Amino acid sequence: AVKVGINGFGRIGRNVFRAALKNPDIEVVAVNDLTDANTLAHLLKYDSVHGRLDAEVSVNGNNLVVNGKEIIVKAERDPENLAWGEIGVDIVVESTGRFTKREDAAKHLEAGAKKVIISAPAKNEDITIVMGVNQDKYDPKAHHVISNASSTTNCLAPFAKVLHEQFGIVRGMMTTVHSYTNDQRILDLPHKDLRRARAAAESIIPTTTGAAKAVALVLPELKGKLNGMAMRVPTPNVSVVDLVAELEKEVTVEEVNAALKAAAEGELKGILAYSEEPLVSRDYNGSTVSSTIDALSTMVIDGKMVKVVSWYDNETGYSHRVVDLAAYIASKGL
Amino acid sequence: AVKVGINGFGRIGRNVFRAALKNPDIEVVAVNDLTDANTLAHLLKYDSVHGRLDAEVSVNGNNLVVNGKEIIVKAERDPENLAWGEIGVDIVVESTGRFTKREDAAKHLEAGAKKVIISAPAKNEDITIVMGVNQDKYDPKAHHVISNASSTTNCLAPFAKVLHEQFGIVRGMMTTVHSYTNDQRILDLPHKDLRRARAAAESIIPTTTGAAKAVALVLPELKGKLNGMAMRVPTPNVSVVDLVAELEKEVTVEEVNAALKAAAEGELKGILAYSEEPLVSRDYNGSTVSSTIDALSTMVIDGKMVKVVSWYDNETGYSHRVVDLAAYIASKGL
Amino acid sequence: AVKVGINGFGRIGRNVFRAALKNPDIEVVAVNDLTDANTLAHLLKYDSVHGRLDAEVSVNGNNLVVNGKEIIVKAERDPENLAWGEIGVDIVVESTGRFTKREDAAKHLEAGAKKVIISAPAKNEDITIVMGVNQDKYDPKAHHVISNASSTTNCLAPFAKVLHEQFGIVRGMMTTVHSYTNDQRILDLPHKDLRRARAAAESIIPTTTGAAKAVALVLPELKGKLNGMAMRVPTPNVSVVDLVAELEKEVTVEEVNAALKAAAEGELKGILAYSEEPLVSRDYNGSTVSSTIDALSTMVIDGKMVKVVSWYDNETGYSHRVVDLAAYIASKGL
Amino acid sequence: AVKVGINGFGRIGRNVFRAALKNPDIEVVAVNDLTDANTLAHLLKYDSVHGRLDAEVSVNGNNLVVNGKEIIVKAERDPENLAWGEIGVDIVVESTGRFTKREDAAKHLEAGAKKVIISAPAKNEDITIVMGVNQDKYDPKAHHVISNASSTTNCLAPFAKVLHEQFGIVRGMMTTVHSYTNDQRILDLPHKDLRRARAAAESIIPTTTGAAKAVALVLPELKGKLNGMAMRVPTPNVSVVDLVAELEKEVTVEEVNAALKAAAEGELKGILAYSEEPLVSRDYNGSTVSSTIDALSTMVIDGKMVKVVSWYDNETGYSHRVVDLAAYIASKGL
Ligand SMILES: NC(=O)c1ccc[n+]([C@@H]2O[C@H](COP(=O)([O-])OP(=O)(O)OC[C@H]3O[C@@H](n4cnc5c(N)ncnc54)[C@H](O)[C@@H]3O)[C@@H](O)[C@H]2O)c1
Ligand SMILES: NC(=O)c1ccc[n+]([C@@H]2O[C@H](COP(=O)([O-])OP(=O)(O)OC[C@H]3O[C@@H](n4cnc5c(N)ncnc54)[C@H](O)[C@@H]3O)[C@@H](O)[C@H]2O)c1
Ligand SMILES: NC(=O)c1ccc[n+]([C@@H]2O[C@H](COP(=O)([O-])OP(=O)(O)OC[C@H]3O[C@@H](n4cnc5c(N)ncnc54)[C@H](O)[C@@H]3O)[C@@H](O)[C@H]2O)c1
Ligand SMILES: NC(=O)c1ccc[n+]([C@@H]2O[C@H](COP(=O)([O-])OP(=O)(O)OC[C@H]3O[C@@H](n4cnc5c(N)ncnc54)[C@H](O)[C@@H]3O)[C@@H](O)[C@H]2O)c1
Ligand SMILES: O=C[C@H](O)COP(=O)(O)O
Ligand SMILES: O=C[C@H](O)COP(=O)(O)O
Ligand SMILES: O=C[C@H](O)COP(=O)(O)O
Ligand SMILES: O=C[C@H](O)COP(=O)(O)O
Repeated sequence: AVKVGINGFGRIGRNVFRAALKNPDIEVVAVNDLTDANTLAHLLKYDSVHGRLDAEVSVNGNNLVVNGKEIIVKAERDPENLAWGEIGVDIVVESTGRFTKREDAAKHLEAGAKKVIISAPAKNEDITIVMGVNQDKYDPKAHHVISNASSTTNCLAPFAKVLHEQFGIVRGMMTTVHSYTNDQRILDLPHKDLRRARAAAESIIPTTTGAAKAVALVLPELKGKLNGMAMRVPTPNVSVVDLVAELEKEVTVEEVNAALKAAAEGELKGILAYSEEPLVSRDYNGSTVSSTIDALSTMVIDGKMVKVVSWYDNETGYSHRVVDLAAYIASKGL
Repeated sequence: AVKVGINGFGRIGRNVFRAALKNPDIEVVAVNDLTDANTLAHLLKYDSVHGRLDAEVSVNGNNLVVNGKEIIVKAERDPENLAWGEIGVDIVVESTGRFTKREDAAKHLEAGAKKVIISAPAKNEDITIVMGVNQDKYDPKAHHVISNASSTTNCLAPFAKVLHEQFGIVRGMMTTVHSYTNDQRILDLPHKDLRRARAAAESIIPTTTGAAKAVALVLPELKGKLNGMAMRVPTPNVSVVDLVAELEKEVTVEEVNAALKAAAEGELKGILAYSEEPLVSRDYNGSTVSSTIDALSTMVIDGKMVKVVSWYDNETGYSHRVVDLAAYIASKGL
Repeated sequence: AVKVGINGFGRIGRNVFRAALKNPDIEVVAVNDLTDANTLAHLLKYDSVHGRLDAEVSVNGNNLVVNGKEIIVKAERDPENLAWGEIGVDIVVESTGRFTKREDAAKHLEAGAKKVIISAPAKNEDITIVMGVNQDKYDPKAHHVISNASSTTNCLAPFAKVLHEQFGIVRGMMTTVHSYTNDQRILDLPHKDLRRARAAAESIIPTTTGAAKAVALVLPELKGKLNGMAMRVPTPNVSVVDLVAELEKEVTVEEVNAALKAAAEGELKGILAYSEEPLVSRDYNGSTVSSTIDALSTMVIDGKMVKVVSWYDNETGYSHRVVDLAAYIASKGL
Repeated sequence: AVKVGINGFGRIGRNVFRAALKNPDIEVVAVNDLTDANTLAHLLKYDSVHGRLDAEVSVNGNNLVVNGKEIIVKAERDPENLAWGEIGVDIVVESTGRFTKREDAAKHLEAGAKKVIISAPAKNEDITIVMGVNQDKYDPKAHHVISNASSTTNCLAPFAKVLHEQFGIVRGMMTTVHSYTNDQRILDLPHKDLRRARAAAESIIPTTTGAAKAVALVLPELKGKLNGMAMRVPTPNVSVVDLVAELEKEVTVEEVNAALKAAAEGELKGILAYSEEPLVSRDYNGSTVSSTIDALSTMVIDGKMVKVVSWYDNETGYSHRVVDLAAYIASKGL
């Protein structure tokens, strides 16, 4: 249906491309990075985390060919020169990691695009959306630069929503044991965050995160009630959220898990999932949901303080949410 | 001073041996395992985690020779046949992982020993001690099978003590992101804990832990107020405790860190430490304290809910505590 | 058709089971290990290396149920008590790693089985076979305890055959950079091999191997012509053979590769593969062939010394070969 | 005595700095990178691979202070603007990895330095040197931009020299199982080498290397006699050379080892080492020699083909060699 362009064909860029292959409402016609079609084709075909792509992938001189279709490969460091209007691109997925500020992301619009989905927390965005939580707050007439938040926020918000609406959250704190990402370093290198400067595959690395705070963007009633941190560990993908919260209503572990399960099988199906299996991170690689409750970990003290643990494939779940968001925005009119 | 024997010359066994080398009050004269002196000597000399031992290590036919001294090497699967009385051993460090029940640990006494320190949570022990917290509760006349608890409990209790005495803990929950240990598995193998059965170096592995509950053993006032879980990750050593707690007194981050720092430089010096540095797990390898507060991570909401993060070398800190406990018990009379 | 039993439902056992699902000629009716069906079913369903099993898995009573097919679960430590005959099991895959000596493997025959396939180099076996190299040497009348060799030998032998028959091998030496296995240790523990005693995921670990010499078992002409070693590294699966050999005929890189490619698409199709893609180990996880030539790495000096590098998923390839051998044996008559 | 400047205060830069602390003949007075002193001081103080620096470290103004000695911190991306002459820097260690071509390295000379040591294989350098092999070929009058080669070449060359002079090398091929480096990628990213583009800590990664051919630069007699490759694996530091060579003289394993041991305790003392211990990579972290023979791995066939395996801490050994070379050059007159 709607033509989409991907700026930054990396971990999210290529995983969003995979998800798009399954969505009839969106079609990727062009991708932009800092290399040649031959390199991008090779990366799209062989993935160290998700295995070989199940699709026809080859190179057509200067472009990529996936399942017969031809994808235009651009190599423009400056977004202002992407010329999206010339190839009919209406929605651009901004996933380079360098244009999270609206002043920069808006360049895609100047280039002919109509909507821009920043694949991460943004600065001065028209609106931040978490699919399954507040997409209804989207305004096709006033929202042009949209943020799909972080995958961590996408994992916490859905179950934070359930807990609050059913029991009411007084306050809480979270920690996400998160797989390392390309924002880190291989061997002790300069980084604004002296924690992230350290060898990623060698340590448990505490680092900041605004995921708990960002929840308020999508769930206003929780403004100022949540905070958190992250701990980057030596795994290449899949992360887990650990929330400890004080509730208003007196509850038991059974009632908490029951409510989470009902929501996973109800209105949040596909967004929130519920698992009573004693699994580990490798088990969620490839998971497409935004959040899967590890029911066995649910814990309660004095019937007021609760611990909820939820899994998430930070690359896959979020990538599918980006696609869902692209399709939703499209169904509202461009 | 007092002659000590080590049953199970593994990670804790050999690290306790290192610590003992620095303690004038204790002397290791014999070690028992399931192999030959040649293998134990090689393991004591080259350590994948802590580097080459700085000491003279060789083999004397059937025994080990460390810095001129000769250590008797035993290979008795059954503790009942250790004959500690024949070699003057008064205190035995039970660190095989197979004799945590008093009925089994007591065998060391039957063999001629006077005291037994189980290097882990135990069953029916005469008393569980956390150095710096409740060693005063030790009774030389009635306590013969002692548990030094877990390293996780040894990391949480000291700062749990401070928080409670200064602000009062209503209730709290913890999660320890812990390095993998030999209790896990290399590649998906049977294990009572289906979580721990999974490849240790490949996933983030949630697992049970009684560390939060065990705190009550050493801090009675906290009985039933704390619970927790663990998440085993792909690091070979060093772990971190993440405690979220509701306090009685209204506080600020500054006051919380101030109290922790004062205690680290005061009565808990050597047991509890305080760090304002943005470090990572590799930075604590070799740390001898039981708990080091990561001050930068301290967080507070509504002045009542607090998050305290503390580091610990699960092998080194605990091993030194085992030695401290051996010396303390000795100073009370055998 | 032929009923098969698996003794040692571990890394190779389970992989064999999955491979068997593809061959309608062999039916796995029972498996034996040292745990309960609940545990074996859980391990079979979720694999840290190969992902989630694409089949229904449940536990019925004290047996496993895969896609509705019931599989008997035994938990007998002593092979003499397996009673294979009682359930019509004619072929047993011995993959415990504990019964490689014929006197032990032969216990399965005493228990009623007609043929035993030892999933590893053996001692006093009636014959060692490498599919695609010497299966024709199997003699149904005299061979009852068969060895399928090691995964390393299954990788080397096929292309070693091609090099010798096509160019003649004077002598050669190989090194296999191999993923760690359950024979190693998590954190420095006793082991007959002081090298494998060390933390598997923390070092490059040089270790010995008879894979180079075992090739002579299946290629008698190469007796005394090859030798080698292994280097275990921090990866959970997939390994690679690196052979340096002196050839008789003077050749060029193109010639050597042309021959290997010819054999891969010809006589060794399904056993030996040929790739001109610049891939890495993760790309071969799940590979069902015994050996894939990494053509880009082919090297020649003075037209006499050549280097050939070949990939192999040590768990999957060998396990599929095990099933091929079982079917082969059955077709020869039991 | 001689004032030295380090350009690129990374893995090699910092290791060089630490090595320099041991040599009173060279004084590092300034370092340059792309960040601030606060960041460089933090990196120098806490190392994920080599531990905590055993020295006082602080930041005075905008400079570093190590054990009271002040070190100028520069942050100039363009070497022409380093003004080395202005601060009396005569020798510059070029370790950014960006200036291996002489036209770039020569910018340090334009800036006032008298000699430049490129910490890697170079292009159009006046001469490439491997301490203990060809330092005598350095000519103070004509050599201003010098290359210290690669760490792999520094490991191979020394024992290759011994084998050729003692037995004569017909031809050989090597493979270095090498730890990952900052030249690789965390998670599948663009890279000129499609192999190094892949997740460094997740695979065994075959890659090319000129180390085998570069040995000819320092051992002209071996021109056209050697070639090889590298295999990057999931370890943060320490690598190992695996050489398979055809010799002229017929020898035995004992002979080959006897010669290597003789050279290690003789002419190559401090450069080449000899070990008969069954060690693993972690045991060599911190090793200051360029090459340590793993004698237990020595292999011989037909008394003509030999396999020699040698260990090397790729960061430390080379960095110490860099300091040796700087002192050597200085002693030749500037
Ligand atoms: N990886 C995750 O777990 C995750 C999850 C959710 C959101 N995110 C967010 O998504 C964004 C991308 O993250 P990632 O992990 O995919 O990073 P990445 O480094 O894997 O991919 C970024 C890609 O953009 C390219 N690039 C850089 N500058 C460019 C430019 N000027 N023009 C065109 N291409 C350019 C790079 O070459 C690379 O291919 C970030 O903002 C990040 O915070 C990451
Ligand atoms: N590793 C840690 O982080 C840590 C920290 C604190 C406490 N602990 C506890 O300490 C104990 C030991 O743990 P570890 O990590 O040292 O384990 P380990 O496996 O490294 O060491 C155990 C040693 O005991 C030996 N052994 C087994 N059975 C024996 C027997 N019957 N007789 C004599 N020797 C025998 C083994 O050969 C081995 O050398 C456990 O109870 C554990 O829970 C572990
Ligand atoms: N892993 C590889 O890459 C590989 C490849 C080819 C061959 N092999 C060989 O196959 C064998 C098994 O290797 P693995 O990696 O699958 O090992 P593993 O440790 O993963 O599996 C062995 C299984 O046998 C069970 N077991 C042990 N003793 C038993 C007994 N007495 N009775 C019944 N069950 C018992 C264990 O519980 C376990 O599940 C070895 O001989 C090995 O050398 C391994
Ligand atoms: N790491 C090893 O094992 C090893 C061994 C021997 C030689 N080398 C070689 O040494 C060089 C550096 O390797 P490394 O592993 O230390 O790399 P690194 O990436 O760890 O360090 C390079 C440093 O240079 C800085 N830098 C980059 N561009 C700069 C510029 N224009 N001006 C000033 N500073 C800049 C970076 O910020 C970084 O701190 C390379 O040529 C490499 O091949 C590496
Ligand atoms: O998954 C959580 C965030 O989206 C991670 O962002 P990062 O690219 O900074 O790792
Ligand atoms: O450090 C915490 C516990 O002591 C770990 O015990 P474990 O041997 O079961 O890993
Ligand atoms: O692939 C090589 C062998 O099959 C490894 O056997 P192992 O179980 O002894 O490691
Ligand atoms: O040790 C080998 C080389 O020094 C590696 O250089 P690199 O930085 O290109 O990985």
